[PDB]
Amino acid sequence: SDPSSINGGIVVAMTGKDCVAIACDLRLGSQSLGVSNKFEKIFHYGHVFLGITGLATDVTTLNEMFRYKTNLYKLKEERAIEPETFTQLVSSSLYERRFGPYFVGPVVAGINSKSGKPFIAGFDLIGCIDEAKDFIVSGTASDQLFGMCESLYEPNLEPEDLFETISQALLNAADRDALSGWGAVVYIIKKDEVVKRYLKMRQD
Amino acid sequence: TTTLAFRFQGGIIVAVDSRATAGNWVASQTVKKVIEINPFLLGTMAGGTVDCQFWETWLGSQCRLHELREKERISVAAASKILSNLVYQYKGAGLSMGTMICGYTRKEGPTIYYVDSDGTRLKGDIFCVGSGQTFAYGVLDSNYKWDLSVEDALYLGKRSILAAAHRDAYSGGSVNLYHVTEDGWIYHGNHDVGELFWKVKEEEGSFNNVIG
Amino acid sequence: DRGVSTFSPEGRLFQVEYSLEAIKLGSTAIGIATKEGVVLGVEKRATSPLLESDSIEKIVEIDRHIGCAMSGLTADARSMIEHARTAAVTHNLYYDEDINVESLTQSVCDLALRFGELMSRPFGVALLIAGHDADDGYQLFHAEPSGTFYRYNAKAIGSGSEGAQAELLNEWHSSLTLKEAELLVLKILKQVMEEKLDENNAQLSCITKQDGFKIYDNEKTAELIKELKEKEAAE
Amino acid sequence: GSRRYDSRTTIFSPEGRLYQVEYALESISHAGTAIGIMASDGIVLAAERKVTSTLLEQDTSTEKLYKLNDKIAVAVAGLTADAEILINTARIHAQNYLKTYNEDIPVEILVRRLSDIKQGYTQHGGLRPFGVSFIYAGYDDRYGYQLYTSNPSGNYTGWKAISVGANTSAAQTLLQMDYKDDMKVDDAIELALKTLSKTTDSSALTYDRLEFATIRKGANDGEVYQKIFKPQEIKDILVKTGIT
Amino acid sequence: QFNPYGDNGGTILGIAGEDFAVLAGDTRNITDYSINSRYEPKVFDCGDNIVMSANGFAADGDALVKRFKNSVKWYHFDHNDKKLSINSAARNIQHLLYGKRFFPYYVHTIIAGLDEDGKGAVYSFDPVGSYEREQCRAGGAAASLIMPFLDNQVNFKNQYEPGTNGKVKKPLKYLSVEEVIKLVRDSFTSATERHIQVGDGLEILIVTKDGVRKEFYELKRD
Amino acid sequence: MDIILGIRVQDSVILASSKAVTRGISVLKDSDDKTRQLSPHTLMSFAGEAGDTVQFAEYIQANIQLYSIREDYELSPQAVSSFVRQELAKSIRSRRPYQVNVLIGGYDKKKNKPELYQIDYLGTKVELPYGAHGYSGFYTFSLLDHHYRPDMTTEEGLDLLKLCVQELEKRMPMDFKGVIVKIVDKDGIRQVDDF
Amino acid sequence: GYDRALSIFSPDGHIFQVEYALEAVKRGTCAVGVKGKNCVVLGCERRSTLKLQDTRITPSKVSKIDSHVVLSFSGLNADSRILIEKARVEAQSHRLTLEDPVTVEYLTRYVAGVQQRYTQSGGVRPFGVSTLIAGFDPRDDEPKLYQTEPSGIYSSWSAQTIGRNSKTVREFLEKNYDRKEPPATVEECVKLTVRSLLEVVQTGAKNIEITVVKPDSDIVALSSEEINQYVTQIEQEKQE
Amino acid sequence: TQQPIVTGTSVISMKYDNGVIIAADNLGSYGSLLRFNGVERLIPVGDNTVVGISGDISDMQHIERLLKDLVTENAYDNPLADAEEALEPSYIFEYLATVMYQRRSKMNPLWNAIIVAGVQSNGDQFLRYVNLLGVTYSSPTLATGFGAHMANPLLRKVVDRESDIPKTTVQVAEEAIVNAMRVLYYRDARSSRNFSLAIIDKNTGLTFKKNLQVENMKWDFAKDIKGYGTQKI
Amino acid sequence: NNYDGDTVTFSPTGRLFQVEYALEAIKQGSVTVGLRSNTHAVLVALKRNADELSSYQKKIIKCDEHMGLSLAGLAPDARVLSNYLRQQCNYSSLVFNRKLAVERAGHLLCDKAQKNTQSYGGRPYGVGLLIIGYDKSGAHLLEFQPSGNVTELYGTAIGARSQGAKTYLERTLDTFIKIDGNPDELIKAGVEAISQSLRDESLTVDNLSIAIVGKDTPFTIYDGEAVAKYI
Ligand SMILES: *[B]([O])([O])[C]([C][C]([C])[C])[N]C(=O)[C]([C]C1=[C][C]=[C][C]=[C]1)[N]C(=O)C1=[C]N=[C][C]=N1
Ligand SMILES: [Mg+2]
Repeated sequence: SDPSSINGGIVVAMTGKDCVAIACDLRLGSQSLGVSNKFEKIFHYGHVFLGITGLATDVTTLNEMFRYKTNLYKLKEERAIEPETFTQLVSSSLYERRFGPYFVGPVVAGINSKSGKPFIAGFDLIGCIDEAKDFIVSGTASDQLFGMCESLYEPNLEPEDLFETISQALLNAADRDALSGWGAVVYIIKKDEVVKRYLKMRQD
Repeated sequence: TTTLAFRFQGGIIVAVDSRATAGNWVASQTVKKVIEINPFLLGTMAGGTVDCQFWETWLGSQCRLHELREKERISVAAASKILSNLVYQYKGAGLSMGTMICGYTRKEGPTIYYVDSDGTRLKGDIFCVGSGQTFAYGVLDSNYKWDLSVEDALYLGKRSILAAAHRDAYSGGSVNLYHVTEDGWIYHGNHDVGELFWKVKEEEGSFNNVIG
Repeated sequence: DRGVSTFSPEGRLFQVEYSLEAIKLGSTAIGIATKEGVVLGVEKRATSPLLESDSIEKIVEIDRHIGCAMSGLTADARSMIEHARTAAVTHNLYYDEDINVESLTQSVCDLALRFGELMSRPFGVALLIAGHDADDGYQLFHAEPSGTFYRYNAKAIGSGSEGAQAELLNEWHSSLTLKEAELLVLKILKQVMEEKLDENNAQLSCITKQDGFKIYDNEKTAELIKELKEKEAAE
Repeated sequence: GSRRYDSRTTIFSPEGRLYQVEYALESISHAGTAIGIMASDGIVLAAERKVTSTLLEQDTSTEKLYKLNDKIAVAVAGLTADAEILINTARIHAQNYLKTYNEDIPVEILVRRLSDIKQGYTQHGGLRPFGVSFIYAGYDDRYGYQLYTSNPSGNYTGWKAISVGANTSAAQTLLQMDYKDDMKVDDAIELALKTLSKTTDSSALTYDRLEFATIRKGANDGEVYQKIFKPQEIKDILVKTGIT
Repeated sequence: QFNPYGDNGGTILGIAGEDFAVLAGDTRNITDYSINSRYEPKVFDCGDNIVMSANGFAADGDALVKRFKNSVKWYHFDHNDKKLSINSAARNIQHLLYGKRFFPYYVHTIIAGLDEDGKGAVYSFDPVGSYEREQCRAGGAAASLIMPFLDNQVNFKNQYEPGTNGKVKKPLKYLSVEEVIKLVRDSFTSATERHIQVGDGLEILIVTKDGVRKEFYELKRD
Repeated sequence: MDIILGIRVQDSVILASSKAVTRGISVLKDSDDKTRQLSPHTLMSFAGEAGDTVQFAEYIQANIQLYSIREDYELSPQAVSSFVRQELAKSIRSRRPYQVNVLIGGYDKKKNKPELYQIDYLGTKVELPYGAHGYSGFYTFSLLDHHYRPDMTTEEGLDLLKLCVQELEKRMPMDFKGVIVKIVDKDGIRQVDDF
Repeated sequence: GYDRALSIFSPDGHIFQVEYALEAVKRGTCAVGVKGKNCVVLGCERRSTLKLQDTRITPSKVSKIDSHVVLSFSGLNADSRILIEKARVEAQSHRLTLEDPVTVEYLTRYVAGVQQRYTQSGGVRPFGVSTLIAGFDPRDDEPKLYQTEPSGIYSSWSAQTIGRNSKTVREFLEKNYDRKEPPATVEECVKLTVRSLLEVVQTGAKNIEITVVKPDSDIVALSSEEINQYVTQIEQEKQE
Repeated sequence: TQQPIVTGTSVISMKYDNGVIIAADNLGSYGSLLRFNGVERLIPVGDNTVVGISGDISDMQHIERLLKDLVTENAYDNPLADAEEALEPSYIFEYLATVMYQRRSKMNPLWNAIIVAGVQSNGDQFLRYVNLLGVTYSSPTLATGFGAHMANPLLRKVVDRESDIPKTTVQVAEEAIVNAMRVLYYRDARSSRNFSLAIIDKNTGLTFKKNLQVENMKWDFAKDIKGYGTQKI
Repeated sequence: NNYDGDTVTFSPTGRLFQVEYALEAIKQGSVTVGLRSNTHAVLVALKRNADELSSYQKKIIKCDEHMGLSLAGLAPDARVLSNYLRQQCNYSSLVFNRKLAVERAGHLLCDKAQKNTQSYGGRPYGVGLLIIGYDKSGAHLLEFQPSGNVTELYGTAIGARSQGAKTYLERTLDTFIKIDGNPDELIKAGVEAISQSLRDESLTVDNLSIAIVGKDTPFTIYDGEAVAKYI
């Protein structure tokens, strides 16, 4: 009945020293029934990464919508959109559906190509921007993720250390949520290289 | 209501009852539940009264316009789909319909389409629709064959409505029979259930449970 | 330039008067009304011998009790026929009866003056509407793009109209049979047509109370042409 | 009333020609020449900027060559402002197709859509047509490398090599002479520049008076790269081919 | 919350004879347990030898009769003063009712007259436009009290011929206008006794080839 | 309607769909084909609310057939599935949404690969080796999880499908009157007339 | 909106905009239609003023409206696309509602109705296009060939031509086509169609397109070499 | 759909030999609060019609403005506005009845019950009722709200049927109306002592009486009533 | 000349030529006469045929039980205007239970025709109308011109040769106004009036059209053998 917890799923993002990390589970369900273990929730438009939790049809629809908009942006501007600018575009796009909203929990992550500054941001289903220095959480196990991140996190972690922290935050949060799990992916993002790692986790 | 229609060697048999009810009150025992769309096409009536009358008469206007425009008899498939597409537009609004569109053309042969106010459109050989449909199905399924004579097929339809008229409280009054061939339908009379029951009981040896 | 709905100094609508000129260029159509039925006949006028003449449809059914023949820009007639058929069927739906021939004609004529700056111009086609009803019996109407309609005992429209009308003036009487009317249409069509009249370049039709509106077969018309030739040679 | 002042842009002449379309084509014939040449391993787009100035900022300037998506580009001949209206429509159409089918729009489908828009302005609405002719250079996995053109009438046709704008008659003759089917991109680059160099109304062909672009499978492995040439890169290819 | 419907009570009765037709109705109008009027005409002459009554919610009843009367007027204008036949009037009324299928005229409509062969005709409608020609029909409040009596005394249902014991039915002999009026009066007298919304007065409209005649009779006023 | 299954093997896609149509109390038909051919190498099965199912399926069919004629080209299964998803994703926020779930089985002639797409009435699309809608997956997925291997033959796929149908016929309360099975491969679409 | 009446009558009873649309058809490349006993052939002229053309991708002159009906045209190319699109949409709409593909006569009647509508609608000009529509009705083996024109009139033809120099090829067809015995085979029908175009075309190289339509959705376009063999055989018989 | 806020109670009326009488109290109630004590609920239209209104007062004031506008409109391009082509009671009623039914059909009713009393051109008495549902009826006596339950029984004893109308004088009719108003004051908890009365006669025209009061009331017997049963003191 | 292209254009002398050209269409139409007494009002109309095979075009139209008109000019424009009157008469009856006054019916026709003379795109009506009726102020006769001008009269005539009938009525004014309670004599006077406009042709059984409305007489049209009595 509650649109935001029909399909299930989670996303988490973190900042480190000259790097950012964004991670998600791979589950798609119909309430109790597990349907797919390959439903990735992180997308990227140029160097800007976007994770989206919530109702799966809207996750897909919004990805297609932002691909659409960032492609037109690039043709007109003659440059790739930056994380700060994209964050504003997500907020604008969600709020235009104020009274008929997409049931989603987006998360932006990336490094500004000019300043080199790491950036993350979160949103509610209707556009409000949460721009945290440390971390952002989203999805059906957001409470769990808040608890993990708040204890595990420390500032200025090196890329390979940050990987371990965000991975352990996701995995242990997902294992305390019935509608999350069935696999996981972690993106480590530096100024001009991005590594993608699939994690081994329990499949129940 | 009990309405049926079935395909066989000799074409299509259509048989309906005559009763209309408002709650437990019997409003009418003389209802024409078969609509003569044209000399070749019949429609049955079940559910709410007006809806099936109004829109199947309307269907006859659309069929007449088709054959005026196309200089050719409308197919049963096309005629049934005009009605189903129309009611699908009204889906949710509260129409109440269960009908069989029956006809016989060169390209199709004898054809029956079950059309429904939820939008359902099904082609088939045997259909029973209404509050007494289950009673009529019993008699049909056990006695139906393809190689039935027009005489025997007519009786089976008459007998199946009687079965439902007896048991179903919201079915009864009288039975209207129709036989559909390629050259058109043929009316086979109004049969009062009050007289038909005692006649069938005596001649057939059935309804031994009832005293007469 | 000038308005489409403009009046001339004589008190006529320019566009309506010009559409009447287009009708004069059209192929001939004739109608004769009797107490036994109304007959409708047309000149097909194929532009080339390779054109399959049976595809030329200048006589058209509106309902079982009403038929129609056309002359002029025949493409313009399609929407008029569609409206006529719809009006006939719609009335039957609302009133469970056949529609009066006059009432049908009036409905068609209401379209005529719906043009301005609605459609951009008047119709460039005239219609002969023939039918039967219980109140006024066998009838023949002439529907113009002006919105006016006259009832006729007999009428000819198209390029050979004034010559044919003068012939209909002498030949028509109130005791004509259906057979006599059929031959009379054939006779007058043959008189005004450029090419020689046969079953392939001319078409007959009628409307009777019993059988309704019927377009004649080429075989049936061919016999009536042969019957005509013999009776003219008889004196 | 208002009828008095109406030019009636969408009417036939007694000869069966569309006045405004014909006059729009006359306008385009004075625009800078644009050339497209299709090869087996890519496509070339070359175009001449119209009588420029030394004070024009060339490196940030764009009047001829425009990007529709990653696979398709266009060369413009006519009113630049009119072309940008259509270009933005085409960019949107490509994105609509991508959103719907999750596949890049085939080149012809995009061309047909733009050409149909142009057609509409010649049949209804009473507005003037777009004074623009396009050369479409694009790639898809069905037909591979493709060249098309469209004009204000809304009619479009496919080409191996084609020119639009000024001196097309002279240009088309030179292309018809030296073009061969087994030609390569590097050869096509040379042909395009040589053709412009002979048809140009200017005294000499220089880097500051040109816009240049290539669509190559010369991208690392099975994929396509668009290259809009920079001023310095046009200067280098002019020296390489031996024009300056 | 606002309720757009109400119930004005009343009862109507149509009977078709061999060469005549009657449409009767009580003259009482009510809401709840109060009398609004002891004489409020309910059956109307609509022209073209057609009589009509729309029983139930009086506001919808008046609106419908008004619109049908209007339809008769425009039928004359549009079709050269042609007489609107009873079967055509019936079909027209179906479309008036179905036009408001999803916000219905809360009435039970009955019309009466002569068919095109001169025989008596009665048509009956439900609120949403379903209709059917009938020999006999009561409508409204006391319809359930009257119809069974008419099945027995007009169509001779469950009646057989003495001596045969159920074998031979009572033959369906035709009823005169005097005989029908007797059955109408007894139907309303009986309905008045057992139904609180029936009483005050009875107004009958009789239709023949000669035209439309009226008769009025007193009913109990309690 | 009720049960619709799909499985993708080495060189084909197999769709199985029940034959029963029930209007409340009675089973009106026991031979109903809950599928439409969208293109020569693309088949769509469907299940949902009465009327809406066929109306939607035929509407999609008409649109794909229109595309085929216009371009003289068959769309890829991936492209067709995306078109269908968008129509349902549009539908879910309409005045009256299409209450229809679909499986799209197609053979991509360009990549020479079979492809199975599962889409629900919300517009939720997933590519799968095997899929189902409604309660069908609750019974069958445990068997498919055990037995499916991605290099199966079409004959092995049909046997695994029989095992699924047998479990459904044992543990489901409703009598769905068997299934119509159809195979989609490089040669097109064909029906298995004995199952 | 723009409502100006562009198509109007003149004092002599002519609608000049419709007549000037026919002049645009006269300018268009020649198109020809011939129906045999069990087939219909559509021939089309390609003007050789345009070389360096890419024939793979260039819009072909014959268009499929459905799997069983084709449409060729003479006149404005851009205008023809609008009629073809509407016709294709209507063909699918007919299948959807009537559950049967369009007859050739019905499809023709629709296209002709569109053309007519543009002759008495405000703010629009007529289509500068005449069409030849050919094919076979569903489950029918009788060949069909119809013609339409800007005014909106349509009719059936045993054989017909439209476009530039259509007066000449119609002259050829009127003496060479026998109704009592039409081209019995595909070969005979194609041969007669190529012959008729050779009266007007110039070179028999890439200037002639041929499309053969047979019953039961059997439509195929002949290649250059296949047509070139007809061109060769015709002239070798002519040298006598 | 709304709820009535400020409301007016019963309107009562009857026919007599030469015309009609109508009456209504001057109170505007706000629930149980007797808020406004000077509200005129009889509204004359010309010299031949009086419209009596009960129910929602804001809707009454709207109807009052519609009638005022109706008189203005009838006078436009009408030389016989004060003679043959003056507004009749039957015209005024039919207009209101049309509006009431239209408004209920849009689910936004004028929350009122209305009685139009008057005399026609030919001298005939006119008296007809209409309410928020568009329901209409006529009778020798008519009354709204509580008047329907209490006034009608008293007024029907004077004029029980049509044949009793010529036998009823204006003195007898007014007496009955005034008595009914007293009874309503005894028994209606949303009524007031002050009321207005209007007579429309075919001979003497329109007589409009304001600031009438209920008089000759019986209350003295109250002094003897003690407790609710057993109490003696 | 330069100022007759459309209805939105005054001439230098302040004339509206399109309106005047519409007025010309009436003069080409067949003659029709109107006259009244204090009890009745009569319309007499000469119908026109196309030829001997054709019917005679109807000239009189009923608007209500108490009102109707006769036409001269474009017949379709009379159908549009008579349809409008039918609706207005009907709106008055349904809403106000009131028969529409003849004077007010003229005011409505005037205002409808006026809008067509001041706006671009449209055209004036090409027909003249003679409205008769009986309302609460007795019998009435109106004359409508498509310029918008409506006039109440005792008697009048419009169409071709209408001046002859108009002069006769101007002489007979004192006589026919007094014909009260005698319908046949009032019609006789109307038939004698329209006869002053005839040339070559005379009044035959299918040529003549008469209508009457009065105190206890609904608007009724007489054609065919019903008018042989008055020939
Ligand atoms: B039949 O019983 O379905 C019958 C068919 C109808 C066309 C005459 N329906 C009714 O009699 C219905 C009641 C009903 C009974 C059982 C199933 C469904 C419906 N009658 C009405 O809807 C009705 C409504 N108003 C007045 C009288 N009857
Ligand atoms: Mg009682």
